[PDB]
Amino acid sequence: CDDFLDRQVPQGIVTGDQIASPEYVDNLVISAYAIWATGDDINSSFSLWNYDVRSDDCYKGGSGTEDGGVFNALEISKGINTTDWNINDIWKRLYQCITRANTALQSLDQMDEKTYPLKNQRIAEMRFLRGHAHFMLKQLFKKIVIVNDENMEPDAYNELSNTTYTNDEQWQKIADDFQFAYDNLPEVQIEKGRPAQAAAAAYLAKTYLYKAYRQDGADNALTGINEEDLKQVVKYTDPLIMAKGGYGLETDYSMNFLPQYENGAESVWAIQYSINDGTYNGNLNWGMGLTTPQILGCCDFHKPSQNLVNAFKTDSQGKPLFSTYDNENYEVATDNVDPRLFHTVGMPGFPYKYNEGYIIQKNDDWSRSKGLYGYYVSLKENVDPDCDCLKKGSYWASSLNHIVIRYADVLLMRAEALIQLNDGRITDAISLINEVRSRAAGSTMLIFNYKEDYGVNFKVTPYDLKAYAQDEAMKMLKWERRVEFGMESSRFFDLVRWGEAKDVINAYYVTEASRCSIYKNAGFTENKNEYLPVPFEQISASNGNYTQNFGWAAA
Amino acid sequence: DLTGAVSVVKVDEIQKQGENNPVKALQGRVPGMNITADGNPSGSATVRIRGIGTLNNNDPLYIIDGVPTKAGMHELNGNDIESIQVLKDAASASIYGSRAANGVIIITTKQGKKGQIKINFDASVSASMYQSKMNVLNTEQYGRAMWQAYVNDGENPNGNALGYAYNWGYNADGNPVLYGMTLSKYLDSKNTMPVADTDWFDEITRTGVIQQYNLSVSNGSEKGSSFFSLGYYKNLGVIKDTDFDRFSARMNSDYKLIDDILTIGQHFTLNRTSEVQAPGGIIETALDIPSAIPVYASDGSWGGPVGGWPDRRNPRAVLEYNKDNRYTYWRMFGDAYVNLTPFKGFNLRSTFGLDYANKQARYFTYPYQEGTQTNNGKSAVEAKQEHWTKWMWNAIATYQLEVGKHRGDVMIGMELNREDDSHFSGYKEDFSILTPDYMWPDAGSGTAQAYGAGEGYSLVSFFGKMNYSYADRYLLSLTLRRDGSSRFGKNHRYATFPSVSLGWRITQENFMKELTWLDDLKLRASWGQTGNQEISNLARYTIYAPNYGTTDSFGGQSYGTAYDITGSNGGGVLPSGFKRNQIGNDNIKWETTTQTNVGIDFSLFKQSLYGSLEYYYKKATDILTEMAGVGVLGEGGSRWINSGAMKNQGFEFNLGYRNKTAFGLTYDLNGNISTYRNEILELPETVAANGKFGGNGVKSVVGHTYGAQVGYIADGIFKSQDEVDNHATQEGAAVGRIRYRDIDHNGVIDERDQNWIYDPTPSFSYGLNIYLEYKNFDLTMFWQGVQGVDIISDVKKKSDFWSASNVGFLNKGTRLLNAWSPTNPNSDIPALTRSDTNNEQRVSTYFVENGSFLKLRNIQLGYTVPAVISKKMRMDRLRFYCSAQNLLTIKSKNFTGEDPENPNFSYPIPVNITFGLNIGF
Amino acid sequence: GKSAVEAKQEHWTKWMWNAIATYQLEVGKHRGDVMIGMELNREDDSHFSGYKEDFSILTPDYMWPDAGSGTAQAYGAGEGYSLVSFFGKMNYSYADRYL
Amino acid sequence: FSLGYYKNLGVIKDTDFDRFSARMNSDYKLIDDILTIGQHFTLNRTSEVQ
Ligand SMILES: OC[C@H]1O[C@@](CO)(OC[C@H]2O[C@@](CO)(OC[C@H]3O[C@@](CO)(OC[C@H]4O[C@@](CO[C@]5(CO)O[C@H](CO)[C@@H](O)[C@@H]5O)(OC[C@H]5O[C@@](CO)(OC[C@H]6O[C@](O)(CO)[C@@H](O)[C@@H]6O)[C@@H](O)[C@@H]5O)[C@@H](O)[C@@H]4O)[C@@H](O)[C@@H]3O)[C@@H](O)[C@@H]2O)[C@@H](O)[C@@H]1O
Ligand SMILES: OC[C@H]1O[C@@](CO)(OC[C@@]2(OC[C@H]3O[C@@](CO)(OC[C@H]4O[C@](O)(CO)[C@@H](O)[C@@H]4O)[C@@H](O)[C@@H]3O)O[C@H](CO)[C@@H](O)[C@@H]2O)[C@@H](O)[C@@H]1O
Ligand SMILES: CCCCCCCCOCCOCCOCCOCCO
Ligand SMILES: [Cl-]
Ligand SMILES: [Mg+2]
Ligand SMILES: [Mg+2]
Repeated sequence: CDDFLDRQVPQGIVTGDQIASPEYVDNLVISAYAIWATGDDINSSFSLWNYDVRSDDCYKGGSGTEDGGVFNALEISKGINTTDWNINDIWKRLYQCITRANTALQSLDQMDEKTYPLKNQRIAEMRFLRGHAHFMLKQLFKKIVIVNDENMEPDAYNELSNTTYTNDEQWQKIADDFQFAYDNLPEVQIEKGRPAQAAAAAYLAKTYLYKAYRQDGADNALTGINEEDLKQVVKYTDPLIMAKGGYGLETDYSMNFLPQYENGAESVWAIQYSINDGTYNGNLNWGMGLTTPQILGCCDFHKPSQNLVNAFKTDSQGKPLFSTYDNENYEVATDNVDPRLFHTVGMPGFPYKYNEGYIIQKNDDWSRSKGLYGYYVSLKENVDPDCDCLKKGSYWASSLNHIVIRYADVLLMRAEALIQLNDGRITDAISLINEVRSRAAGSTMLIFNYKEDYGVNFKVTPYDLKAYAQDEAMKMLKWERRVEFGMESSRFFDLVRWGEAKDVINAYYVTEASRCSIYKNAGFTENKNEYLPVPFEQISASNGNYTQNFGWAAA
Repeated sequence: DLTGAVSVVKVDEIQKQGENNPVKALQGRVPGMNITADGNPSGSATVRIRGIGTLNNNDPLYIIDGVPTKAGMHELNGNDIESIQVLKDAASASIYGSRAANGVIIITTKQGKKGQIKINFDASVSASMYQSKMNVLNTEQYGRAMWQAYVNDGENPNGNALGYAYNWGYNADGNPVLYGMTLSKYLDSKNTMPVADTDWFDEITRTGVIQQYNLSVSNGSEKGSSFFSLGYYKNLGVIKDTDFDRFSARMNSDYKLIDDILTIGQHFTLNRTSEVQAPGGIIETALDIPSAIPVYASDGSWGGPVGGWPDRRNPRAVLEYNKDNRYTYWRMFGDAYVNLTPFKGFNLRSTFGLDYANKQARYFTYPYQEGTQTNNGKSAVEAKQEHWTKWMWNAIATYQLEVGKHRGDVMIGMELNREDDSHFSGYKEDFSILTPDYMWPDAGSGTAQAYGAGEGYSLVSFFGKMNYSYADRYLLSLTLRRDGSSRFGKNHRYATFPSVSLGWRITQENFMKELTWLDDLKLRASWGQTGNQEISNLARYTIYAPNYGTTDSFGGQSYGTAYDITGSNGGGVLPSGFKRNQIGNDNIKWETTTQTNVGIDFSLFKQSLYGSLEYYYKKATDILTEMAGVGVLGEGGSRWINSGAMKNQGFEFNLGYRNKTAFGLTYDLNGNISTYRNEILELPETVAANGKFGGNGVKSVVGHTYGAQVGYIADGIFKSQDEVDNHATQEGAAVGRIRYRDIDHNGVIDERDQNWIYDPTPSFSYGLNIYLEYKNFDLTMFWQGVQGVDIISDVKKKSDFWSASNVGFLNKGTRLLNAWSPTNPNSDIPALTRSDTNNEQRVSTYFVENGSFLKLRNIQLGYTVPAVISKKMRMDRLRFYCSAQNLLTIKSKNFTGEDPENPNFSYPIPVNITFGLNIGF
Repeated sequence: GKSAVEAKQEHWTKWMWNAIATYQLEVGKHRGDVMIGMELNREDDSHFSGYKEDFSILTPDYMWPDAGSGTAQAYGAGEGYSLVSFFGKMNYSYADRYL
Repeated sequence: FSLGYYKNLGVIKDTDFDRFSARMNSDYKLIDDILTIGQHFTLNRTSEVQ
């Protein structure tokens, strides 16, 4: 009657009430980091590479245009449906990362600081994570739901909206999270996966840098460049804050992308992939599992564009060929080139991740597209085939860390906000660009003998420190961001910050049709394609509380 | 029940299909009971009674000798079944248990008749043959379609970096024409993989062999009775390296002591089955892999794709690598009971049931390497164990009386149920010798994992049932239960389910006695409710799990809680934590299914024309739904809610004519037919946008049939540039491509132009059993039809397009050899392209087809040696026979595939041809 | 602070098969049983177990292998034997006094 | 047909044993007691903490 129907109880789980206990508070904290390693898959890498195929840096790759059709649609800007499974997917996954942050915060809020002295640094950690996801959702969808009430009941989520806040104050609610993190994180993290205070500053800065190019109108065009926001990017990339944490540029560019050199001075905050670690096949970067070349059987995604290749060409003084670069293919024998090309793009006749025993060819053995998507391979996320760090599960993946903020990003973001605040500090921003440009010109360890063996002519030089116009300085920063962050899945995100997407990409569609035939029918529709549509199922479940982005029909 | 909707199955028909699973031999025999099954050698099957009951679990409930069990039937010896009645309405179903909401099936096994001692040896052998096999390009045909695809798009077909070279030109009109075609001898430069014309379905199929033996023996004394059977099944399925078998023993017995007032009895069956199952997706892999890929590679390795050839595994090799993944399954099933009758009409009875199975298996991971299809060099083994232990206990008090013309049964009783499950497994990697003899966990040199967990539930039940008959012409019946389940909190533990049935034996009233031509007519109506509690044992709770992440994923998304917080890159245990799997719900209660039913039995022309009609309205309310979370709620936001409702109404008709003839031919027909509608009434907001039960996550299935689907309307093909420029704006539209309808008339073809295009519900289904006896010979046929059903074909994606697939260069159906072109303008098949520009992969009417069918399920022909000959060898009965199951299939001209009952990738349904015999002393 | 669990399983499956032929006679005072026959035996054993370390809640309800956060081990192996046997036995009694 | 139960809490604390038992035996004499079929079978579940 009664004792009989209570005896059996849940086996092998912690129940809802129990989870709040302090003995589990640090379990929840770790779990909220884990999901950045264990929550993405081959079509939703929290590096967001699958979506930077929209950029002029690269093509989606694969077997053909149907190998992830929804991402070809994204690549050519045509036949995107708000009902598409990827768009829903990434929306859903990123809000899942948010859950683990908030669940930990719900536990951490109730803790007593007298008896848990790190209470506020843990809380900061989680709020850093929460800002990470909201930031990326903001880049992806513009009109997002702000989920930052860790004590909110399940039912109250039903009455949320992606317009509770204006666009600018959506951006600010992200900034608030990374701000508290700055105020509270320690200067140094002996456990390197935990963000240090400089990381919180850098992401704080990045959030205001995206907030400052405002779109306060109803569509997506620029409505003016705010300089209270820009002045924050300066405040929070102050080199004095960065030195308190010991960050700086590695003496050679390639270190940011090499297993032996994880957690270096430039790695401001990275996702700590690992191997031999108790999990089925390892906490490898499965999200890049598609982008290994055919030398490993599969799958040849994330291939760089000839556009990006030619961008590393330099004139006879070691400066970008600003106007002419894409009018003739890079030719090894006769062109001056930036060393960063050989750290970004593996090209036929050249070594795959610095290994003379694997020379790339226009073959069955390297590319999968019979030429459709070209013959270039993405170098940054791949690793030496011999590497201890490389294992095959269902795909090939490594333990190479994904760095979310390289310290080069911090210098070039400072450079930017100075140049935009025309206020006399431009010759400083130029001197920041030369920090990166000079570092890059000397990054020829591991490719030192490419002159004699393959014939390449490395030539890169800093800009002379003159009093540059703001228009001319911008295009020099932009050009440094092209070569410095190629294939790191923020190129297209940059163009939508700059309001330049339709112009630069629709242009790319015609210049590159010649090389990659998929762009034949491609067309970017401005005030529409700068942001993915909010997912249809998401709007439809909201019962009118969610609002679709501009340019998309009432479905 | 004489008052409820009860289909009574003629068990003697069952053994004529040679089926292992008896439930599979009722396919089509009962109106309202749709039984589905692929051709796998278990004979496992799915039963749905009266539409689609609910949104969790629609499986029925068996009561075998008074013991409830919800699953198996292919695990027990079908051959020692005496009686089977199917109770379809709620009045008759409900008294049998708290798990009755999807109908109940009462099975009683054979006892021993009194003063009789019989024995029965039935035996059989069968060959099993692949029939409806899919037509799939061969190596030459592959090269023709490829040239067509290249040429249509206007690319140089000699640019196929496979082995083909083409001699082609232009005809007089200017359209392209292929003259000759040469193929390289090796698919790779290094000549490790020869070119073949492999027929892969022929390669992975075989002629199956079925065996069947059964002995049974019984004895009947005034004081007791006893029964004993032994049985064996063995079936090598038509897919190579898949097989099933079963050993069976059953002992039943009873004892009458004192004055037949203390009675003890026992039923018990013991079974050991074992199987190797077909891998996930071999049919699709066989469809997918090109003819040019050889079975064996130059060196005698397994053959595989190389060079430009697609990313598809060798299907023969898969089956071979999976041949030792055999499970062994021991199930013990039975009960013991005491019955006391302390005076006339009064009975006390208590039954203890036991249902206990355990399943053991090693699953082996061998290293593979078919061309570029590789496994690195991974080898592993997983030793897996599972136990399911269910027991049942009840006590029953019943009274009977007969007052002149009054009759009356009463019964009150109580029932307890409890299941406790456990399962665990040890996993080890890296073996030096790669055989099942070596590959035990003790002998691995690599990483280990351990898995497992338990769970369970309990049920309490209090019930009473009251039968009343007045003058053997008016019948009333009353059922009442209160039903608790451990799966709910105290505040909602129990629920109360009444039932009412009425019966009116028309003919036994005097004013009908003026009709010599109708022997019985009985109108019956019933109303009643049944609870449903069939949900996750953890349904109530908020679930956090440690999920360190020890478990195979696919492309990541393990969702584990371990993380290298330190940045060491691992080498040792990482810190971990917990992740939410489920949000709880304090106030889940019983789901309720309410059924109203009316029907009429009848018997005409002196018992020769018999049958019954049935009409029912069946509604499920407060439906227990695993409800997704709103997106922003995030990880494990789902919860079980009572939120949803669904109807099923329909008609069911049995009609059997029997009579002999004055030249020695008995003929006995009894057929049946039924139809139903199903409607989802309400549904949580997030399940409606979900698509989980319907319209593809674009429209809400509320108000449509369970599993109805929404899509684009395909309106033929653009046959002329004219027709594109005059159509709505349609991205990717061109000559040769599918024209999709502009439903909203907005001048653009976009995601809004979709509509209800698919309904899984037939107009009606029907079955028919013809039986003839003539000169010691006998002939049976059983026909089954389903009329008016939509199917969705995913083969059509592979048969009618060169690029309606994620991956270029897969093998394709044989229909696209007929694709539209200028050359060939009389075609429905879209012109061959190399890119799905037009996204003709979108759900659309193009894939909905008429899946109606009539099938000769069975035909059996027997000779029974006449008594005088056989009795003299001391044999009451000696009979030889021979039969064939699923011999013939009639289907729509508009169905483009092979089996309309199995249109895609399920285990093929073979044609069986059987010989066998019956000996009985 | 070690916590672990080991889920262990073992099966022992033995079966026997024989056929037996026997004759009896009673000649006045002679008696006599004869019997010849054959017997087959076979045992097949298996055993395996999954071992997991480190649990947050220390009760048998929690301590299942799925819920450990530490190192795992897997164990197990099989073995067996078979026997064949041919036999006969002859009884004789003379006058119920000599056997 | 028999059913049986044992249960014994040993004198050392936290050690116990129990057994559930069923047995069915039966035989059948057919033709002229010249064809005979029979069966013996026992089913047992024990459990112990040692
Ligand atoms: O129509 C959209 C529809 O699809 C769903 C469900 O599939 O997608 C959402 C969801 O799917 C995943 C993973 O399940 O991604 C699928 C998606 O990823 C893409 C790029 O977007 O890339 C896949 C690549 O992987 C390969 C690798 O295959 C490998 C190589 O190691 O070879 C064997 C044999 O294929 C595999 O076991 C190996 O992993 O393809 C995997 C992919 O291919 C499919 C096609 O059906 O499986 C092939 C299998 O089918 C068989 O014919 C029968 O079982 C067998 O031959 C074989 O096992 C698909 O099921 C697998 O996912 C390589 O081919 C590709 O280059 C796309 O190609 C692919 O569509 C998640 O990431 C994503 O979130 C739905 O939700 C949605 O409505
Ligand atoms: O507690 C386990 C839980 O899992 C299920 C399915 O979710 O079964 C587990 C498992 O068995 C499936 C195979 O075993 C056979 C052999 O008889 O059937 C077992 C019973 O399971 C049913 O499917 C439930 O109705 C029923 O058909 C059988 O009585 C085969 O027929 C099945 O193919 O499924 C896994 C494979 O997917 C395998 O590892 C497990 O053994 C539930 O049945 C069960 O409650
Ligand atoms: C002829 C078959 C009759 C079976 C009923 C008599 C029982 C014989 O052994 C079965 C024992 O199983 C009883 C249920 O298991 C009890 C376990 O509960 C305690 C641990 O959870
Ligand atoms: Cl709870
Ligand atoms: Mg690492
Ligand atoms: Mg329209």
